[PDB]
Amino acid sequence: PIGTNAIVAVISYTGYDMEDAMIVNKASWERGFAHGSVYKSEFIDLSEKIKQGDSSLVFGIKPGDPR
Amino acid sequence: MIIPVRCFTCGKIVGNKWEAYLGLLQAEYTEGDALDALGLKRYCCRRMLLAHVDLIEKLLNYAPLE
Amino acid sequence: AWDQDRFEKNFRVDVVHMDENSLEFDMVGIDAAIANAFRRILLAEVPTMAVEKVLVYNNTSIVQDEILAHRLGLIPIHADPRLFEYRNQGDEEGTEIDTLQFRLQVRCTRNPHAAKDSSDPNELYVNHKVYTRHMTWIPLGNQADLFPEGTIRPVHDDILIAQLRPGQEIDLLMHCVKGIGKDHAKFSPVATASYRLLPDITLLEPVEGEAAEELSRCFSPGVIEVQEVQGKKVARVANPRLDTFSREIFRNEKLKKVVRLARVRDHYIFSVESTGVLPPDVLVSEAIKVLMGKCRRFLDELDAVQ
Amino acid sequence: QPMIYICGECHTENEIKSRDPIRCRECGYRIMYKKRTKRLVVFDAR
Amino acid sequence: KTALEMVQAAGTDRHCVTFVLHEEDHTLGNSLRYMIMKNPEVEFCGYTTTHPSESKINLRIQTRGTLPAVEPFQRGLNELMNVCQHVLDKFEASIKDYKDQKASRNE
Amino acid sequence: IREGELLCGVLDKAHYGSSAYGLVHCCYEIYGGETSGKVLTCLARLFTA
Repeated sequence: PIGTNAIVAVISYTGYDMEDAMIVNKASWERGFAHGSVYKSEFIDLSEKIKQGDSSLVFGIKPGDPR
Repeated sequence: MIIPVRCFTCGKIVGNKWEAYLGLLQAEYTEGDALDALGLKRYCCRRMLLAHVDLIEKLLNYAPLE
Repeated sequence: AWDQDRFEKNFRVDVVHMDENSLEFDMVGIDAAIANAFRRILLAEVPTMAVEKVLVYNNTSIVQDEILAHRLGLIPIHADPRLFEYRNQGDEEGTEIDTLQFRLQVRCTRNPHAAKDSSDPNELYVNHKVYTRHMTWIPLGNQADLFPEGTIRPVHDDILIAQLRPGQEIDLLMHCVKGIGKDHAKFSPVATASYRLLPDITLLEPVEGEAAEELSRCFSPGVIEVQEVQGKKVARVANPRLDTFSREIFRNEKLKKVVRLARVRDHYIFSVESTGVLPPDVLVSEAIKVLMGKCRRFLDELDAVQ
Repeated sequence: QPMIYICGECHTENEIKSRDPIRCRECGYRIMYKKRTKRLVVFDAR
Repeated sequence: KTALEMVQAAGTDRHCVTFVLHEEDHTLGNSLRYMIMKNPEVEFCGYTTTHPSESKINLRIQTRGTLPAVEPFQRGLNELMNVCQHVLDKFEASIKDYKDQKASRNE
Repeated sequence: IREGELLCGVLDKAHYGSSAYGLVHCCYEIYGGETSGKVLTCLARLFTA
């Protein structure tokens, strides 16, 4: 299923609504009206850049700046 | 996904009627009567059950079960 | 002009029903721009307690953790809002005085000795529908000396939170605070709060003959009592209060003027529906208290500026 | 303590330690996940 | 830490001046006003909400004679609070009435 | 309108509309610009409230 229901009342109660602008109650936007989240999954390979040795990814022995 | 806690329009607690909903289902009421007996009057709370569709009893099958 | 006693002769508050989490009382004799103030103060001002900080240890369920964190907030604590202070600015720790502290932990596993069936998980599982009774209050400092048992608890012990399958577990540690109804929306102590003006159905003609059929169907369930002084049904209003203005009288070209639909000027009817933090009576009282206190603040400020 | 991983197709730990293949030393199939360390983390719920 | 502040009109003084409350809504600025209105010495009394993303209102008060507006203002506050006091009294009285009644009904 | 007090007739599309021989039209010609603009904004506000 693709979308989520809603209650419409069609009045010129604010002026705000014209040329397709619309107002949404702030509470029923806190109560969970169609909250979203996106998964972007970047990808990396260290074989992309040709370097010497057995470069693979790991935190070095060297003390990394302890942040 | 899972049933939301408080209704959207007004604010009632609806995050519990689901189990008793399926209950009064097995007792074979026509849903109009079920949402009545569950005590919901203003319709903006009824369309929260008359049209919910559960997506964890169909999404858990891919569980990394053990 | 204004005069106290002229008014105070008029005001009366008739109650028509109260039970647990319900209230309905006529405020006949006040002017709109005060009733509106009561309703606003209810839906926005009676302070309440709620969850606003969840700490995660090892979430390994399908329900991603951000959404669990926000799905918690709506949960109502069943504790007293009057016995705390607004959390002093910052200080995530705070004091005793500005916090509850709950805890949730439901590590799930299989069913020890299950049959062949695999019909329902309740026979196949244990701890797979994490409810709220798996939450347990924790004390801070002298909370023990302060409160008795059986109070600090969410209000229903039935609000489904998650769903697990063997191998997955959760570990939370909440943080409760105090706030108002306009800083957010998980603070409304009531479902609804409204008022409609008593409708007043005056037959500008005596209706008669066979109109009774369509009249009785022109209105709400029981309004016109068909009355038979001579076995011949006539109509009169049983209760003008029980209607919502169907206005389904006008579609009949004839019965558009033999009746009259209107409103009595000031006959408001509140109706409060509490969640359960407090029963509606203390709610109304607290609303009025905060209005009066606001006005006192303004007045004393005007005084101390001069 | 050390790093842990799980084989995808059969779900049996593999614990990559040395400089070595990336195959589940039992499970022929080969693609890996990571596993969750119990940690503390702040998360608002407004 | 102001919570009430007035800016004195250029045209005249102290029969037309305009107030600036803080931290408010259409609750006070629509009850207080209706209360002031009943007073007959006042000419003009109206309010607005200067800004949606802030919460402060604007109160305008104008009077026939030469007495400043502080007097109608203050008497309005007082009128309203005494009203609410009486209302609360009647409320709780009626509450306990019907409660003890309901108990008496079912005993 | 006679001396700034309308006496009969509606305000239809013509006057507050942007056409020749309108209200905000003529205000601007003989008073300046700023006052015509103020008329427009204030009249709109009344019309919303």
